[PDB]
Amino acid sequence: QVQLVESGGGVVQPGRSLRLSCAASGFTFSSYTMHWVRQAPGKGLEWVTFISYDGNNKYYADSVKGRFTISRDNSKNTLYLQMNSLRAEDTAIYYCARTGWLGPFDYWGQGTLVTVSSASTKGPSVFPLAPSTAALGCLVKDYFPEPVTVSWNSGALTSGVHTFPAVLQSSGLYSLSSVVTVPSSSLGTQTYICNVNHKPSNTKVDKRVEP
Amino acid sequence: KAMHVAQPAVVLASSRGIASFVCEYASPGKATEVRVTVLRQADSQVTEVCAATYMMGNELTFDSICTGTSSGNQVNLTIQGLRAMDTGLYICKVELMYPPPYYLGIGNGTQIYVI
Amino acid sequence: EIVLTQSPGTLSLSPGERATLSCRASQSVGSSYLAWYQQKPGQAPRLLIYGAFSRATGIPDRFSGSGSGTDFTLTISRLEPEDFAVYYCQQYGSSPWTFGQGTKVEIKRTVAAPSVFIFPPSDEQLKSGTASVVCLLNNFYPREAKVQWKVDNALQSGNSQESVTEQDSKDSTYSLSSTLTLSKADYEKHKVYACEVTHQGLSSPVTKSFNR
Repeated sequence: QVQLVESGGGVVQPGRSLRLSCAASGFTFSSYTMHWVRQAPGKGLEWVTFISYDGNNKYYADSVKGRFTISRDNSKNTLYLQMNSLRAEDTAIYYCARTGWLGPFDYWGQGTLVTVSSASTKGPSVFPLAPSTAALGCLVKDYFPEPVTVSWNSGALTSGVHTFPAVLQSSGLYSLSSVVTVPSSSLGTQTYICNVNHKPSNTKVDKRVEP
Repeated sequence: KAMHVAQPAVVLASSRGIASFVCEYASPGKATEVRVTVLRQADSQVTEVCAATYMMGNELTFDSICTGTSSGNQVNLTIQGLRAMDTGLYICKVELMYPPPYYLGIGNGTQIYVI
Repeated sequence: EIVLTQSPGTLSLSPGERATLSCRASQSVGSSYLAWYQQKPGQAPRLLIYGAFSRATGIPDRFSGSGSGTDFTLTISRLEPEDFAVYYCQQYGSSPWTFGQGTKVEIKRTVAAPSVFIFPPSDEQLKSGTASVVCLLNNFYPREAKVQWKVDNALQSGNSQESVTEQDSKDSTYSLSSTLTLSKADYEKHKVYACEVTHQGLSSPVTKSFNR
């Protein structure tokens, strides 16, 4: 089984450098050319860079030319992307992909997130969206970086839950909301707690939401 | 203007078990580094026969199975050792590596019959 | 650069129906150099079709490709539940490798109006010095919707942000959350905070509001 496992993603400040790796298994690595492709959040696929079988020929997209370098170590079955002079707009999921012998990108890694930002790693502040069929929720504000996960009543409440994509505020921190619709009758009878996990800052917060 | 690869529809391998065919390509510009790969197509499963990298005007050297000569945009390929199982479709693949742009060219295939 | 333009941007179809997706290239692409990829949210792309017509290994035969020159078509003869997803065409015959901008294949269902709720800033947040007003549009279809914020009946611009869920797994609806952010001092200069929602399932735009 063909396999492409990426590592090295994370948060990096603008202007700095960061190296991604893609470890290949299940095929003769040196017999294939390889690429990196990226996808900014909510956007399409953008080809980044190409490297030939033995690394003697390298091609780059114009948006990264002179800043990114592709390389490969065929004895370690590993592909690398060295990113220099990073910019906010390089923030994206980065995928490695193998070129089929007939040309298409026939296998892709599962991707790693690179966030370019000067913001500091902060857990979120969790404010209630109190009810007043009823809707209630949690506003998970001012955290960095992505992602956070939200559950309700430690996973016992899943029906009618909507956890929205975060937005990036002008401060550089993210905010999301998670809401749930429940029977009006249960207000005062059932307690509603949203459980936020911000794995990048290793923070867990439980917030009880009351009428 | 775009990449094209031409190769013969059919060739008969000799009794010596050697088959030769010309593979020629057309490109918008003039490449100076070219990689030629011979592929075998058999029910969507493709295997590599041989491959060589090649600066034009510097002779094309691979071996053990394929020899080649170069002349302008033409590559005369010779495949040796053909037995009985190797009757099939042999695709000429040409990659123009430098100067940019990179171009990939895939021929339509040569049906090689071995007797 | 060979620019690929896909259409339509979004196809809304019921399960079991036939889907036709177009990819147009700004200059000729050899048929041998055209691929189609499928992508679901949270997953990497998957090769579906290459050489314009050939299915990748394991891709089911309801997927087929056609076309040549500058004009290519991906057909799904009957949509199965797993086929609702984003599809990208790509040319891989010369650098730079380029992709179309994607076509989303979405579940069509009956029109559903949003249920609209508004949430004032919490007391805790106000104590911290900022105010976020949240407007929730719950379980609507189709996706097109407009939220306008009004503060003392003046339309707001540039001080709100929106987010929309993926199509719901059970009822195929969307939900939208919009946040108006004001400083506390500005929040306390005004009385009426209103969220006005326009959507096809509503005979006229609905306003939800509250007073400080």
